[PDB]
Amino acid sequence: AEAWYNLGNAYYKQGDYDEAIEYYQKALELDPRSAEAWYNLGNAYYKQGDYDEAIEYYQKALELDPRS
Amino acid sequence: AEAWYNLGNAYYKQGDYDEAIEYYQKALELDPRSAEAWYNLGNAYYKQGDYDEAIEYYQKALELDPRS
Amino acid sequence: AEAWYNLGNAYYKQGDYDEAIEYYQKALELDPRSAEAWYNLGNAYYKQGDYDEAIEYYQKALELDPRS
Amino acid sequence: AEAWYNLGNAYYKQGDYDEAIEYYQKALELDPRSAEAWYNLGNAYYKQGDYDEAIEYYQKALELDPRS
Repeated sequence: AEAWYNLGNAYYKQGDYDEAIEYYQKALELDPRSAEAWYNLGNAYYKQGDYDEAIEYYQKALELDPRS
Repeated sequence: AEAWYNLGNAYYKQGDYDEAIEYYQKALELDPRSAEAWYNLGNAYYKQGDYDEAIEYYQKALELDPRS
Repeated sequence: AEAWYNLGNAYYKQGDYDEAIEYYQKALELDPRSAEAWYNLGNAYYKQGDYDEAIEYYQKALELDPRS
Repeated sequence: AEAWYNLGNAYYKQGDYDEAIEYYQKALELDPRSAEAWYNLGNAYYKQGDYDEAIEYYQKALELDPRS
């Protein structure tokens, strides 16, 4: 999971939001309780302008970890 | 705080101003010195037409950070 | 390979990312199938802000070992 | 030298990194060309978080034996 997520982050940093999504989803298939991966997934969709998906994934993330 | 605020922003982008308010208030319960969260709170009330609350929260925000 | 990689890691811990790269590349010249060394190589470039190289090396690492 | 080093290793296995250092240094006083003892010395300092000493001793070890 962590390495897929970091790959996801590297693509996110380059503005490759679809790639970032594909790798965050792969990190999530391996660790479905990664709040970090759901959150960054939400961020990725937020950047594509899909705010309804960002809501969905931000809420899954906040439910795993409400601290932030 | 940051994740609640971004959830707030995602709802704001969809015109869900009451949800945005509820999540910005939750970001503020965790970080009461977030100028960004007070400001966006003010924006949310401004969009609902409650200009007196927008004044209130914009002033709290400008008092934390007068730069903008 | 392992000792070069650990030297690489010691430099990485100090924020000496160019040294870390040079030693991880030397660990890789000796063991080209070290997923750990490719990954930390990717991390090192990620920290320098070269996200396109991080992508490159993270992908080589995930291809040797997709578990993480 | 070998017995001091193994004593060092036994302490290392228990997380007694200062003892491990003291015994590896004693193995080195007797055999200054023990790459194994310099390396494990570096490991011991790495575990204490002294990465600059780990660098120092890992480099002495790799200079006696660059294979690993």
